[PDB]
Amino acid sequence: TTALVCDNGSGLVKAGFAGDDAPRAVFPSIVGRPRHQGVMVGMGQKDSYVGDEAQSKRGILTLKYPIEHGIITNWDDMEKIWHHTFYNELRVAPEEHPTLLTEAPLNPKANREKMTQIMFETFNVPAMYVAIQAVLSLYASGRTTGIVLDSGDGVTHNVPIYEGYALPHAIMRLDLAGRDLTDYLMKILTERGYSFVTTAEREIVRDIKEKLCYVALDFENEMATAASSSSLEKSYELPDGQVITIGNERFRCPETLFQPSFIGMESAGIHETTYNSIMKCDIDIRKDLYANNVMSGGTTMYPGIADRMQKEITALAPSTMKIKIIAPPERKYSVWIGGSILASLSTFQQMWITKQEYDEAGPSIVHRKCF
Amino acid sequence: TTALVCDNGSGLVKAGFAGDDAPRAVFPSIVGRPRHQGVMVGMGQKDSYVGDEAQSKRGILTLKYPIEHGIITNWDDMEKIWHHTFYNELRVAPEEHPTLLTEAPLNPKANREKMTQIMFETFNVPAMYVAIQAVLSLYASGRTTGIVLDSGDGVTHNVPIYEGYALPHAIMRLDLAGRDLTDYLMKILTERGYSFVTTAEREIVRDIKEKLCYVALDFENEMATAASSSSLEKSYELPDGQVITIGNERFRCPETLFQPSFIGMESAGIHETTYNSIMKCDIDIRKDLYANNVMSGGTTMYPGIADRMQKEITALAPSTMKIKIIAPPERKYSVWIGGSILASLSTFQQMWITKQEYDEAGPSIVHRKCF
Amino acid sequence: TTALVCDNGSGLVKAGFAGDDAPRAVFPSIVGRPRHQGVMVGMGQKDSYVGDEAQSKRGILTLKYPIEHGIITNWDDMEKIWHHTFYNELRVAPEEHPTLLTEAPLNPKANREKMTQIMFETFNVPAMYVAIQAVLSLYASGRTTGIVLDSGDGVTHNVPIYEGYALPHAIMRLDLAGRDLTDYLMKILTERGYSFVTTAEREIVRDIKEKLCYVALDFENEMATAASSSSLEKSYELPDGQVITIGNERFRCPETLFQPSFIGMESAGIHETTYNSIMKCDIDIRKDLYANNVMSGGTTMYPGIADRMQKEITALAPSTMKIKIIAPPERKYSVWIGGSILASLSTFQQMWITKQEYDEAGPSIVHRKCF
Amino acid sequence: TTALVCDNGSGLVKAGFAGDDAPRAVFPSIVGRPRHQGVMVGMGQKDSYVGDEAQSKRGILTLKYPIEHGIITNWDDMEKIWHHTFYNELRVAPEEHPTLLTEAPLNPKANREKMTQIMFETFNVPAMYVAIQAVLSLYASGRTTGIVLDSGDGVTHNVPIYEGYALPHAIMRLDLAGRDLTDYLMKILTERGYSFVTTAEREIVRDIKEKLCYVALDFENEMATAASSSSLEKSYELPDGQVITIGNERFRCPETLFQPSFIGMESAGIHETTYNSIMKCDIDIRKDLYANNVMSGGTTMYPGIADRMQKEITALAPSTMKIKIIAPPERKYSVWIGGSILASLSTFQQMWITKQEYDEAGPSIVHRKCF
Amino acid sequence: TTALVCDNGSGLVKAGFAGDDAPRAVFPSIVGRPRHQGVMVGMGQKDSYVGDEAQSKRGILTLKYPIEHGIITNWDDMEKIWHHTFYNELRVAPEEHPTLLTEAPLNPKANREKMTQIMFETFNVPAMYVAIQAVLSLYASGRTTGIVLDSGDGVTHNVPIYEGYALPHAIMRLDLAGRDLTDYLMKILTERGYSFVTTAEREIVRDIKEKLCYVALDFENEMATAASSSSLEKSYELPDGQVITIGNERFRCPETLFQPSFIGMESAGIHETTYNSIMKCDIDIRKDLYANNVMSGGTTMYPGIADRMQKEITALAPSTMKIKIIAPPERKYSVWIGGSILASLSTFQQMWITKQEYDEAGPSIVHRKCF
Ligand SMILES: C/C1=C\CC[C@H](C)OC(=O)C[C@H](c2ccc(O)cc2)NC(=O)[C@@H](Cc2c[nH]c3ccccc23)N(C)C(=O)[C@H](CCCCN)NC(=O)[C@@H](C)C1
Ligand SMILES: Nc1ncnc2c1ncn2[C@@H]1O[C@H](COP(=O)(O)OP(=O)(O)O)[C@@H](O)[C@H]1O
Ligand SMILES: Nc1ncnc2c1ncn2[C@@H]1O[C@H](COP(=O)(O)OP(=O)(O)O)[C@@H](O)[C@H]1O
Ligand SMILES: Nc1ncnc2c1ncn2[C@@H]1O[C@H](COP(=O)(O)OP(=O)(O)O)[C@@H](O)[C@H]1O
Ligand SMILES: Nc1ncnc2c1ncn2[C@@H]1O[C@H](COP(=O)(O)OP(=O)(O)O)[C@@H](O)[C@H]1O
Ligand SMILES: Nc1ncnc2c1ncn2[C@@H]1O[C@H](COP(=O)(O)OP(=O)(O)O)[C@@H](O)[C@H]1O
Ligand SMILES: [Mg+2]
Ligand SMILES: [Mg+2]
Ligand SMILES: [Mg+2]
Ligand SMILES: [Mg+2]
Ligand SMILES: [Mg+2]
Repeated sequence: TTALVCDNGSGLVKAGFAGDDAPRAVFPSIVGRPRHQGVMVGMGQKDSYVGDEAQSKRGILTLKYPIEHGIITNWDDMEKIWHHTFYNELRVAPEEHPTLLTEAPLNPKANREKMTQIMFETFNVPAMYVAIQAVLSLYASGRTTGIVLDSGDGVTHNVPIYEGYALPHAIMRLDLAGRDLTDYLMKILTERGYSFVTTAEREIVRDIKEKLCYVALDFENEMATAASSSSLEKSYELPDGQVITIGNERFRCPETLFQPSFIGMESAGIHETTYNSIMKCDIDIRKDLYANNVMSGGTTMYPGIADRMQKEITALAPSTMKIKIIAPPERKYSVWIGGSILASLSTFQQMWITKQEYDEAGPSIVHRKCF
Repeated sequence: TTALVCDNGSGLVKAGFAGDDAPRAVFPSIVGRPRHQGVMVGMGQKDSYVGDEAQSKRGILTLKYPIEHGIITNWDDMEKIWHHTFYNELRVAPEEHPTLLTEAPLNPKANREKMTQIMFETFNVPAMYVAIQAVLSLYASGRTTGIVLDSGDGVTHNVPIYEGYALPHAIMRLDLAGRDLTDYLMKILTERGYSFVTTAEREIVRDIKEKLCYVALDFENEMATAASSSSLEKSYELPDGQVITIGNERFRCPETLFQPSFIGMESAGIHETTYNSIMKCDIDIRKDLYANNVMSGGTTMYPGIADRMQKEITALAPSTMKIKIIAPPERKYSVWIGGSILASLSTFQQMWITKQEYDEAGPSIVHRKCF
Repeated sequence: TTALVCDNGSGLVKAGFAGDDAPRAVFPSIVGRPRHQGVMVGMGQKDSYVGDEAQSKRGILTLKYPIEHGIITNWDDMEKIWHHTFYNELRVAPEEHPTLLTEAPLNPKANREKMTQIMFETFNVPAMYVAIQAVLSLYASGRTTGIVLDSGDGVTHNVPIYEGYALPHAIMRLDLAGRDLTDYLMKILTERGYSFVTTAEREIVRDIKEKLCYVALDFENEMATAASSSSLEKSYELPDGQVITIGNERFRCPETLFQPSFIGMESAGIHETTYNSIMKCDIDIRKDLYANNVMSGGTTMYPGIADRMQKEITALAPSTMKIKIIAPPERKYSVWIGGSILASLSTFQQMWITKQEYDEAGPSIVHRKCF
Repeated sequence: TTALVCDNGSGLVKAGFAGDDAPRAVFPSIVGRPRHQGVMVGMGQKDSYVGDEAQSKRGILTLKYPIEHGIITNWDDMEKIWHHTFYNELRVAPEEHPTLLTEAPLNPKANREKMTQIMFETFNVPAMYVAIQAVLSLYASGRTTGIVLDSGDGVTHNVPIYEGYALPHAIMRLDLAGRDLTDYLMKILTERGYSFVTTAEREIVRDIKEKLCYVALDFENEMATAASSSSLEKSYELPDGQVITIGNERFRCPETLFQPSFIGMESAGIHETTYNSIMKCDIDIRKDLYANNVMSGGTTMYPGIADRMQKEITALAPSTMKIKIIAPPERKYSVWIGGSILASLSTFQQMWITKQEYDEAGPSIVHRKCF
Repeated sequence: TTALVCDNGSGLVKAGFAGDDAPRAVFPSIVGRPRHQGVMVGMGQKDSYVGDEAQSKRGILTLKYPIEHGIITNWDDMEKIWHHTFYNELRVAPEEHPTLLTEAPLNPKANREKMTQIMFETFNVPAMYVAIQAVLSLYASGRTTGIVLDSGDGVTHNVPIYEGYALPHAIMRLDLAGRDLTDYLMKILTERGYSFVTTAEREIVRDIKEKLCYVALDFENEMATAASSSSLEKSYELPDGQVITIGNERFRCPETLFQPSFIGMESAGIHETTYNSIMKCDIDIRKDLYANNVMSGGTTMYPGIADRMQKEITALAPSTMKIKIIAPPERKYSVWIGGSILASLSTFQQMWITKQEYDEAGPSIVHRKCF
């Protein structure tokens, strides 16, 4: 019975049932359309490949995301993905379960609103709830206090929570995220002749990133050692068997998370952003935040990113403050896990917005909150 | 068995049992409410943190006092504190013990009245009595004659007693007290960039005051020496590890007790106030008052305040009169101790106002007196 | 001949000559540095655009203020601005005129001190004087009695003056100011998809604010009417021709001046702050303060802010007290005008601190006062 | 009932009925006219021998093709051949069946156009369709993905198809084909005195080619071994009983398919052409193309041509890519078979262009496509 | 004296002296080798025809470019061309002049690097500098602000510059260029029987393109009018006197610059690419970019391409933004002219990289920049 938990992210979709210890359906939020000789109808063929299908057929498809920086732009393709989950991956009659959805804070109200509408009308959902991803991530850690740094492909955001009592006043959001890192790699790999321009090629670059990139603890001295050939130089085999050799880029791309100016992102680096949000809060809180820096999301899966982070924050902070980062394994699922927790939680059941309530109240109901 | 003694002050609450040599429960009279995103209900959470709880969670709470200058303004929060004592700190069934309460002289009758009502009705107290704090302080000293200068956060007051036979005609009261000293520090620390504005921040300033402030024996020459860096300059570490450096303020704040004009308090300084109350009394008494100046209360815990006081009074008085100040250690508990004494005293048992008596007589009974 | 008057505010700089009926040089206190490909030297180019220059080139510059909440933090950029005025906007040999400077009360002494030093040493100023902005504002109104509420970008402050004889004891200062209003708009506009994050974008938001925001006389009922589309919904054209539509935000942002809790500013609203400062003063004064509430500063240029203010204070005050607000046109220049007045005033000439005096006395001289 | 399938190639004509497992009529696309003493009329005699007739009477006829490199040049002779099929070889009333025709890609539009016209007007065809030969060949193999290399007498061409979704963007065409191989033999046999110059003689050379030529796996070392007499030296008996002995030419002629420069064909060899078309496609596709190289057409009937091909492509490709060639028996009929398949296919019936449609629309209709 | 300016493009080479108002040597970057009977040695003959020589002898040569999409692939042939310029076309002792070279942005570092090496070692160049072509083009226009769209045979690229201060963050590059247009013509002319396959034939097609192709302002309606014979149908005489008639192709080929999907180029059209780069930049800049769209390069020499461009961008942009294209005559030389300007510029002389510096520093020096 129970409910569904759906991490409808900007990168990919993680869906499963509340109470599960992991998602059952994990696939990319991509819809692919035929590039050459536009479509054939009565043969079936197909012109809308989704997720792993799009991956399989990738070479001849135009890969589009529906989501841009946390915003659902292409609601039609979004709908297709929802359908694909419910009927192809989980294969369960939507209307039999409540649906827990998640989102990044500070989204345009229209996203929460219209998305809700669709769930109720198109999919006949019985009840649903929308939660902030960072909050859920904290639940997964089991801490009641800390800063949650959650970062994916569309956005990066920071939420500070103190023994419950989340502090809305200091929530921050950056457009700097995984897709920018990927784009930077396209630009940087160009230095060595490795031109990538199509959406299929973008995907390949992503694969590279996720396997070879790492965070240097000292980018300047990393670059210094990079003057000599070493373990930095690492091969990668393409889909067609050709081999790529990557050097400085292994960490120069991750560097942009601390040196955002590289891509024209005139803003603070992550470590600065974090530090600043601490400064924005009451001095009596700061201490506990320093010792409870929760990190989650796929873009925190770079080797040594936590260590680099700790180092940098320690430098910014007063020497007497203990800087400690909470960054368990399975950070990719942190949000989903948090969702499973709350959905299984007894108290939480009062939160469900039923379709009945929606119909009686209307759209605005999605912004309510109480526990 | 016996009774309870409760120093329900303006700063904090000191409670224990009659006959104890010290309070068992000592905590600040503060109720804290959530600043950000107003409260959550069914999770419990809590929206009313009291005393040390308020301290622990201070950063996200609005700290309010129920008492202003000795007057109970917020009876609801007052009630909460009473509850907290009885059930969380002492953890004793109120109705099993008589309760000795204390107050500053010249309060509005409604305080004594309504407070009494609550004790009898809400807490089902069996018997109670309200005493003047200064009087109790004298009992703690064990003297039968002297002037009691008792000063806390809300008020400062002077009572002169001569071999018993307290002299109501010359009781004096000032609004100048600990909270004004704290406020002055906020204003003075601003000179060095140390801005404090929230109630949490107020609390921090208090902590500073109580550790670093002292009374100069000669403020003018203290300021003279302050021209050069010295031991006057003293560091202080904040909750978040940042360090504050304080100089002149170490004593400039305490100076306001002798130079009240600094804060617009158009009145006499403490030493003058004392001297004047002596002048207000019969010349045959004056002598003994000069040699028995009892000092108590938390705002007399500044280093050298007694010595400064003695000096100043000596200057005002005739040279042949021996000026002697009685200022033992544990001045913070003087009143409470006095309460313990009388509550244990055999004779005193006749003073108890029983709920029965109250019910038979009514409110006005709280103003009776005889020994 | 005569002297110069310089309103070196937190927002912008208004400079002119004493005796002028208006500033000759009005431009923002901003220094802009090249974002992309850090600078070119021998071509000149320029890497320090100031004021209107920074505005013109805004898109590719990092806009920084030197002043934060009334405090000069970046003295180098501050110096650049001073230079720009004297040599580019007024184009007058600094050393030929005395300089009247202004500041918010309760600043760290180091500001007045170091600023003075620079004027004398770097710019070879002959004589100078520093005055409190609120005081000057009163002079512009021509009243001898009233409360001056002056509010800009960095700070908001309240000074009460009674027939001269300014009352230092009740001067109040808030960090809540124009920059917070702007930041709140960034956060609130996000609700509609209008993301602004760069310093260039901040500037755009400011422009919006200053043209479309207004104060509702009843925010609750304003929000009620806001349920329906109306004149509340107002278009705005961006620099690139795109059009923005703004609704509730038109007044929800101004609301924070009365409901500071919206941004976590745990303090009183303006109307409360004012009322409280009146309560802090002697009851014989209060009457005249009620009938003489002087309002000035750029953040008082919201439509209906005076009317809203009057309403709220009237509610707080006793019904028999006549609440009257003094809020002429040209409130933006009130301080500067006051400066012109005093600088032209005969009596006032004795106030000038000459460089000679400074050299003979030293820094501390800047805190003298007598008329 | 059903329809007809006609492989009207550049070499010969293969006709049969849809659903047949083989053509019923297979004969060369040749029209022969009397060389000596131009024709006799009223005796009948005949001056237009077609196909096998032309073969039988070959010695005294001028053999002409109507098709040159896939283009129909002599429409009159073309018409004669169509007639011969329908009335002499299949012997079926044209108008009773739909006709599936085939062609090489990138033909001049006029071929498809005018040919269509003739079918409808001269032969009163009810419905027809024109398909690309390579595509049909793939259908015969039954694969959904692969590269089809189809090569006959007039042209050689390459089409890459990926799970349907044929990729028009990388279709390639070469003039290098069977007729060039034949011409090269005429030139090479001349080295040994074997002069062939007439069209009858050309035909003989073709016969030789098709029986004795083979592809060496290593032409250089084949030539090395050719220094000694061996099995390379092979006899051939002419129509008049004379015997020809052929040596190096057995494989030197086939070599031109990999070494086209031999005949001045300044272009890539077949293996290079294939490889390049793979390079022209998306890297995500390349893999499957490598493992699915479909080969068809009469000029792929040389012994060992597949093995030689595989070898060469393997050399060009990355070592990790599995190079596999699909080259079943009956490659000569692959296209025809594919035609039979689609014509029998249910879905495909919608493709038929009826004469009615043609009359209502006009010529341009022949370029439509949808499934 | 002075220096040399060399537009070593992907199409052709334009060389002259700094300060000249035009190139002195203009010829194609082609090396031709004998197709038939590979070479004769001691007779001289020649096997390496360059530029106009290759043109003259074209029929019997294999024409190869050294450059592919901006990348130097055949360094040997590249060297030959350099030689040909210096000793046959300009006929000047290389080592006597500094050499200004140009390139497309985002090239592999190895190009700049190795090319530099050769200049210094093989040709003993005294000093040299490498500049971005688009930047130079802007200098030729004389504007300080604008977008430079520069497009040749190998690449198309976009650089946006704002009052100097070039914006590296938004530089874009497309593989879509002149050679693709030529290839498309080969494919499209095939529709009418006009088969072109050799490198000599490629060259002929180029000649056609450059004389007859034009950009339609409305391709759909152009195609509509193309249904009737008109001025669209235009004759062309080949080298051997045969005449070609071209119709739709006159503009269908140019259409691919706006409809890149025609050749499988899954990317934005030029007008979209431009528009998008504007969107990528700060909103305060956008305005000036809209009104200053600089266009240069040989592939912008199609009739009406500017007008078509303007139309399309205007459609994409907001109606209030003035869209203006800067497209003077002599766009083919824009880059070269810019080079002449800077080389003659006094300030610029500091930019020269001397061989001495190179020897002392090494390869990496070529990536320095400052003015
Ligand atoms: C352009 C502009 C206003 C135009 C908005 C357009 C007219 O209306 C839209 O719809 C915009 C559309 C929209 C979508 C859906 C909807 O239901 C409602 C709005 N969100 C966006 O465009 C946002 C996109 C965005 C990125 N992170 C965000 C975070 C929150 C909100 C939006 C964004 N967005 C225009 C910008 O970010 C860009 C980039 C600025 C930050 C640098 N990366 N810059 C601006 O916005 C400023 C300049 C003003
Ligand atoms: N091993 C990895 N190393 C670094 N980054 C990764 C790794 N795996 C994933 N990522 C980044 O995280 C992105 C998605 O993670 P996620 O946070 O789940 O996105 P979203 O939450 O929007 O679905 C990936 O697409 C990639 O950009
Ligand atoms: N070490 C100290 N030095 C100076 N002042 C102190 C010290 N400790 C406490 N105080 C002052 O005394 C105040 C409270 O003392 P107390 O007289 O008990 O208040 P109350 O009697 O109203 O409860 C403190 O809050 C502070 O203002
Ligand atoms: N028309 C307006 N409406 C509302 N607020 C305004 C208006 N014009 C200016 N402001 C606010 O006043 C600010 C600056 O005014 P000012 O008081 O002069 O600042 P400062 O005194 O620090 O220079 C502006 O930057 C803006 O925040
Ligand atoms: N046994 C063979 N070996 C080699 N080549 C052959 C053989 N048989 C036929 N061919 C070549 O194939 C040519 C025709 O095959 P085909 O592809 O059917 O031509 P088309 O498809 O144009 O009708 C023959 O005429 C000959 O050139
Ligand atoms: N009249 C013309 N019309 C259209 N395109 C032309 C014309 N002349 C040249 N081109 C195109 O421009 C190409 C080369 O111009 P150019 O930009 O100088 O190349 P590159 O800069 O790489 O040397 C030509 O080879 C051709 O593709
Ligand atoms: Mg996520
Ligand atoms: Mg006390
Ligand atoms: Mg001001
Ligand atoms: Mg065939
Ligand atoms: Mg060029």
